[PDB]
Amino acid sequence: TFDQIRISLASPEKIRSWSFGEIKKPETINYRTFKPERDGLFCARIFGPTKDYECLCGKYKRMKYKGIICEKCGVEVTLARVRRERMGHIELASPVAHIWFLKSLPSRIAMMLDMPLKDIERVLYFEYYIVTEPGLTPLKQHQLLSEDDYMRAQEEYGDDSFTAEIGAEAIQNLLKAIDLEKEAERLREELSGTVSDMKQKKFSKRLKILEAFQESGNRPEWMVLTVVPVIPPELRPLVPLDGGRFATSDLNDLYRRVINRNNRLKRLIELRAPDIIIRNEKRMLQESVDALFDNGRRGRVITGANKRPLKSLADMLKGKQGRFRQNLLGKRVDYSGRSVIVVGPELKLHECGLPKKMALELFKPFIYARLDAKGLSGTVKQS
Amino acid sequence: DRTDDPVRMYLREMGSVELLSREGEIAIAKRIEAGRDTMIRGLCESALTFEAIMVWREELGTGRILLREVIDLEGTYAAIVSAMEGELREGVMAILDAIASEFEAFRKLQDKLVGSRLKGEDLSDADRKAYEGLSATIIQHLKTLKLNNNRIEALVEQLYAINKRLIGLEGRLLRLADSYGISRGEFLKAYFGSELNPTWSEQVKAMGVRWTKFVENDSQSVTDIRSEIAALATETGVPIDDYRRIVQTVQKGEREARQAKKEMVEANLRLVISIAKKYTNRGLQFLDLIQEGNIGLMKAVDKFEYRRGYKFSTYATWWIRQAITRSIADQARTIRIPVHMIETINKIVRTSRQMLHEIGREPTPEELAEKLAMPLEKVRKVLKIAKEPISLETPIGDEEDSHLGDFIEDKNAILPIDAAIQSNLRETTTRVLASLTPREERVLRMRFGIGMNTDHTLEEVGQQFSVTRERIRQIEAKALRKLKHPSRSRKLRSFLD
Amino acid sequence: MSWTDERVSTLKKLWLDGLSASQIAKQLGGVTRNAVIGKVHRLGLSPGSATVLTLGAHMCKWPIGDPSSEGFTFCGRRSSEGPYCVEHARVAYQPQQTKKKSG
Amino acid sequence: SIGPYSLVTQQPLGGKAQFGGQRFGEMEVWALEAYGAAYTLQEMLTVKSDDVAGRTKVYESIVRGDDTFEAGIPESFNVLVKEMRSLGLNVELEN
Amino acid sequence: AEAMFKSLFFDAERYDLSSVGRVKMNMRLEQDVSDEVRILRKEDVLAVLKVLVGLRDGRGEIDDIDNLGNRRVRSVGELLENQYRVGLLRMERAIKERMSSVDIDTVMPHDLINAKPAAAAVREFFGSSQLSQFMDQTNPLSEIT
Amino acid sequence: DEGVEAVFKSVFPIKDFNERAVLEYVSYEFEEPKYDVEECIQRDMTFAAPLKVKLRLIVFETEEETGARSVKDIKEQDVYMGDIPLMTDKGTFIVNG
Amino acid sequence: TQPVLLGITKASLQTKSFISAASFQETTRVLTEASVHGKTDTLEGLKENV
Ligand SMILES: [Zn+2]
Ligand SMILES: [Zn+2]
Repeated sequence: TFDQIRISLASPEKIRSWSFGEIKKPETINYRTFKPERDGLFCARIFGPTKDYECLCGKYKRMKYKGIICEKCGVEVTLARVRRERMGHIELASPVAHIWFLKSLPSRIAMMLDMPLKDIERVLYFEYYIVTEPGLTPLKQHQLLSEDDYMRAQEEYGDDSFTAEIGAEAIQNLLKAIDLEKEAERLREELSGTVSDMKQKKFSKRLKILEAFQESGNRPEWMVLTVVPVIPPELRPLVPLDGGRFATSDLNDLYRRVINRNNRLKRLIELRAPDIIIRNEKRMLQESVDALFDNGRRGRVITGANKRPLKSLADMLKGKQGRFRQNLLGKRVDYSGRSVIVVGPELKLHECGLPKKMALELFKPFIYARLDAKGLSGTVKQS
Repeated sequence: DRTDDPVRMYLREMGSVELLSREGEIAIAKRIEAGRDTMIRGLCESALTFEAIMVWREELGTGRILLREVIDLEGTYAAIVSAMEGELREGVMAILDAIASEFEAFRKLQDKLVGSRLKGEDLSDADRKAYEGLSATIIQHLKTLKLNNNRIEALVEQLYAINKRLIGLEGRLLRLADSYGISRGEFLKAYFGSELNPTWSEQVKAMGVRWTKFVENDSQSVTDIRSEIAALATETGVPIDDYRRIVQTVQKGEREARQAKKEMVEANLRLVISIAKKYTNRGLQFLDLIQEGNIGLMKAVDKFEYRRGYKFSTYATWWIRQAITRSIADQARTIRIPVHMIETINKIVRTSRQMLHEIGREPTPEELAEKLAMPLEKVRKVLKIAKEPISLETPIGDEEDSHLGDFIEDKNAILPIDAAIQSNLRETTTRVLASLTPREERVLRMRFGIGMNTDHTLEEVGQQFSVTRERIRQIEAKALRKLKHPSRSRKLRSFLD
Repeated sequence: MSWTDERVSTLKKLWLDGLSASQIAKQLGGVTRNAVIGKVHRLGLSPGSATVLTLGAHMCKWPIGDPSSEGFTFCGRRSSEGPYCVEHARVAYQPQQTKKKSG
Repeated sequence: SIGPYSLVTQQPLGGKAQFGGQRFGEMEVWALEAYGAAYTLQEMLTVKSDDVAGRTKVYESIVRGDDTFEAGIPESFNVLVKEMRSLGLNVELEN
Repeated sequence: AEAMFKSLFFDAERYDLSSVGRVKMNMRLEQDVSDEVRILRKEDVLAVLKVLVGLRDGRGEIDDIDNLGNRRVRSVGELLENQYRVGLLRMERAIKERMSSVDIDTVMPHDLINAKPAAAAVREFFGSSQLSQFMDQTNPLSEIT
Repeated sequence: DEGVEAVFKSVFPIKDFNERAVLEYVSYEFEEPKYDVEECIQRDMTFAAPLKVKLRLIVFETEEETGARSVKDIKEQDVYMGDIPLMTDKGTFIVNG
Repeated sequence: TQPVLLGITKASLQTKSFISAASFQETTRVLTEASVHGKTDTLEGLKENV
């Protein structure tokens, strides 16, 4: 049983604890033999075996033991149901900002530290440079020098006592350096004894978000996620249709693109490429990350083959496959039938006519039980 | 001013800062060559790279890595494959014979020099008069070697590791000294000027009268720090002898080379956009293709000399096309497809189209084997690849609803009617196993895992039973014959049908 | 060729200490190139006024001469906010920059 | 009565093509909530289409002759929990 | 910026206006120019602005969009022609991009032309399209309606 | 103004300024259908006619601002095109079975 | 303080149980708002038990 369902932010440690293995190669299956890959999205070593009580490579297919692990293959023998309850995590070379807490109607990140939403978008796009930890020199903190001349020509005040960062790392450092108790105490005194003309409309929301982040136990630095978990290989199936032509879900495209961009960024960081190419790679990776979650806030990502827009995780739960009417509330039901209706004057008020064809199919288990108890039949299969 | 376009921002950034240069590529190549020359001149030192690489040169005579591995042959041949590289062996042998004297010289003097540097005594010219000539001869011999890039890269990596250790020690010293309010310039210059003297930490206390409040901790740290650094320098290291300049010259050369390479790759950044535009709608986005082309261009800029093609674009276009084509066939396909497989598919498609256009109505797969000179089983297996699987969200109906995910059956799922039949069979098997004797029932349940999860072979059940191997089969046959009767196996017969 | 107990030992030793796999079969004798690979896979365990050194910030960097020659130096003049000098900035970059496209 | 189930949702397929099941719409659930019926709507949403583990238990009980069923948790809720866990949200059960 | 504004409205391929559009504009506003120019003429904008300024004060009648005179029917001919034109434009782009690699000198035709550069564009029209739907061949009356 | 000839006369010449080569259009011909309707309905084929257009590869532009090209006679080659589905007398547009 | 009135639409916007609000309203604003606050659903309403 379970009660008191609780939802909150997921830390990187919790995501690593949930995951079993890290995926590194965007290889779904082999073209010659259809089997899972070593580090692909469909991996037996990470998401359990494919067959029931049968490991790969034909070594422990006896199905007598379930605690053993194949040495040469590398996957344990377990039922196919375990492949649906196993998740994986993806490592990111650079931090990325969550799309929900950024492009939502109320700017959650903008509510913290009194930052406008227009300025946060510039830092994430690697357009401007934000300054932090200002010394006795000019260019006070939160200056946000726009032109590059201010980052190089205006930076002629010593290589120390002046720190400037750009990208998601800037937002991460700002969220990590921010304090909750001091800001809450400062907003509490300012709220009392104030004209309350326009400052209250923002001070109330800031105090609310601060008190929520305080008692809930979630640090403000969890907004910029570092590792992204992957859905198990059962909600994004790759079942082969009739005729040998497979049919996969649209969720594999987003994960494959994210893995490819992450590998490209990792190869760029090792090769020591220029800052112009490394910046564009980080931008593309962040775009892929925050488009894999919503796909509607930023520019639409459409596949080259199909002319319809891809359905991300957010769009999958809104109106089509969410809990509105598709799976949770309204669902298909067995032991039912449909047919046209007619009028019968001879029937009573509590009696309704039922065709023999529909009644014979709906009451099949009842007929089986009656034949078993009546004694006219023997084995269930025989019945 | 809002854009909401990553590729647009990338093109704006590359267009607002880059330009074009016809003769600029020549200047960039000359700067890269000068940087390589300065790095080579800075890396050829004594007691650090000569003795380090000499341990591998002493392994020569077996022809494993002494010749054709530590020194490039294309460079030595220009200064002058089975039939070639013959005289190069004798050349490297003569070079080793000439450098044997240089290796024997200073080998017994490096230890004396490092010991004199550690002790702190001022070294006179009595040994320097010969050390100068030895260094001149060894540098003259090393200059004519012209080693490959792998050996120099390993040497510079070892030097960078040593410099990282030294800079870590210096950072620890600075973090211990800045608590009092001491700067890095004067402290580093004093450490460099008074490194030989073992009591330099105590002799500086007289000058720094204000340091007396922390002199105790200063000594108790810096004495052990200098002892550790001296041990590290004397174990497998060369004395300093203004080693900071020798380690900074190679760093400056590498920085200049990297800056020139970055300038050259940024000047020709727009060249890849023209090539990437041709490859579109093949499974990869535009930004990914641009990034792959940039990777190819950066990989091609490393090797560019004054060959027949004096234009950098003529040599960069090949690498850009290779990078764009090699990556488009790996990620855009959605499934692991090798390069030879995709190239064979392309060749087969091209030949089939040509034959269908210039022969008849349609080329048959039978003649495609003889036309390409391949077996029928291979050409037949080439087809039916199942490329580009249909998305599960494609709307099957004309409208937006009724997607393809609904018109799909689950084969792995077991119907409840099948599971109900298994319970009946499991129960009827226990009732039928009631007329047989206990011994036959036990042996049958042991050989056949009816109530046991693990199966038992004949020998395994015989080791636990009295009958070792033979009569177990007789007992099983008797039990099977007892169950073959229609009266005892009447209800059990309906399961097989 | 043979596959005795000493054959696998020497093969593993020669694969571990380091040597070309093609010459491994020739040194053992009898065994071919394909056999040794299968064994290792089956068994497992598989002129200016500044040289190239005195070049400071905000100085010309246009090379003059040949780097592999005796005298190779740079201009080394007041050339801030640019790698090359003003006298060579117009000869290096594309003169008369006239380029435009759509966006 | 018993036909092929879905692939990812593990529910009975729809449409008269291959043994479809009459969809219990959202408005139909409000009708049972209007009445005092609480067990008819509880088993009609978990043991008939949602639960895969307890789906065969009710059939075995019916074929044996004893009317009884047990529902632990539907599969749609588990799929939704796995979906929400994929995002940054942490949906953990308590008690 | 000069080329952008010139190609936005004063371009032949970019800004296409059918002859029916020109005749409708001439009927609404007398211009005495039709069937010869397809791009937006510089004098038409001034006439449109003058007519709008006149209608603002009064002495004018608006044009309803639901009127049957302002609606035209696109049969299979025009749709298939537009699809074939898009396919031919794609084929022309492909041929222009491929003609630079192969040496034009000492060459011939039938080789620098894609086999199916536009056949897929015309095959997908009949296959997948909201207009082209299944035939209701249930009786002689449905075949004609 | 309608038909494939419309678009062909719209953009006939595929010219390139780098090499100065153009492709000219002269006319197109329609061939007989390979399969009839009575067999197209049974075989599940596509009722269409193969389209053939005649294009000349010779270009008037040449090097050094000269006049006629080196090849005075035009190529005048026939290139195969994708077939278009024909219309039955009833107007059915039978593309498949 | 005197009570405040609000429409039927916004009546479920600020409800206690986030599961009942995420069903009808947009799942984006309901989940992100309840995620930072960390609201715990008690499964009291009829929509949660269904
Ligand atoms: Zn195995
Ligand atoms: Zn110069």
